[PDB]
Amino acid sequence: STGSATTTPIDSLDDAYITPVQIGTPAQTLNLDFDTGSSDLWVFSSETTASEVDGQTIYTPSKSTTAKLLSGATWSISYGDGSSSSGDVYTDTVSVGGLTVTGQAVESAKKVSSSFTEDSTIDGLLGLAFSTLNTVSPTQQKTFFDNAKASLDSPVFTADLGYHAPGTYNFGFIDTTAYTGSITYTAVSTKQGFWEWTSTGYAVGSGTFKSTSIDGIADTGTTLLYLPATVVSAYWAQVSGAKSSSSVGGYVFPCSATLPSFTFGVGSARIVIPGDYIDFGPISTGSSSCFGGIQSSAGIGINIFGDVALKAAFVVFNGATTPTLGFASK
Ligand SMILES: O=C(CN1CCCCC1)Nc1ccc2c(c1)OCO2
Repeated sequence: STGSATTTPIDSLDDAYITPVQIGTPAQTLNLDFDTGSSDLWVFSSETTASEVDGQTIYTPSKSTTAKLLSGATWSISYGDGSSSSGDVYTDTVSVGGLTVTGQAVESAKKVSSSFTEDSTIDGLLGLAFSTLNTVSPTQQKTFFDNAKASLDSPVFTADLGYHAPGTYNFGFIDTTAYTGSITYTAVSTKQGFWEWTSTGYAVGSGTFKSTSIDGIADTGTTLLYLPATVVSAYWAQVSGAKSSSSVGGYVFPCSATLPSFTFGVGSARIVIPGDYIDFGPISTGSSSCFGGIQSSAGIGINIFGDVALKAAFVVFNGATTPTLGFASK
């Protein structure tokens, strides 16, 4: 089997991407944030605290003849950005782009943090990291990919995010029309539960390539590109007027600037991030100071190949017995 779904930016900055997901019988369609940085499928629901729901589409398990309460199970997640949610669990039929999983654990939110309430465009998350990070207790649950894998034509999914435009999540097959050149695969460590790999280096704009190992994770659920302070400093040093601002919380730059590209290595291959992909607009409405799309990972504990980077590539998440990651230009 295979599945193919369109993923759409939630706003004009590509702050995140939502993919429609069918849950239950009859289907209830919710727009979820596919996150290869986490491993919980959770949704806004008829159980969520009233005051914490503002615009979201909710899952109502009582209206689904295939929903079953997973007795005693609870879940609680805290993301790297300080956001969080928690609640109880059902199993139900979940379909993504024509691909169906029966008995998928659907984590029903009773509580969500302010930042989730405040974004009416995201109805929940669908995690695509390794199930070792799943937060369900006392019986840890499998991710959608994990549940479908044996059934897929090939045990893979692919992320094809667009820049200021919709893209595609495919399951069980690689679309050889969606990229240029060849796909370069690279080793993954599953030790921390993430799609963790090692980039071979970078270049700034038309700069020379610097050979250097950068360990990080492929994270579709993180918007920006978070790299070592040295790297980030070398990038913003090419933009006149750019500065690290503690008060805004990162590198900002004059909105009148033309940003240079950023290249990262994948083995002997190179992925080029165009300068415009690194512009995240005024720091506040009407400001002529713009927020940078490349930021320091110092203080995070890990480097993150966030959407800013992934959207410049066609990315293969190969969940074979020994997982690997694949990157192609497009
Ligand atoms: O919290 C996030 C992303 N976040 C995920 C939940 C929705 C809002 C965006 N960043 C993040 C993502 C993966 C990480 C990490 C931090 O530290 C380690 O792995």
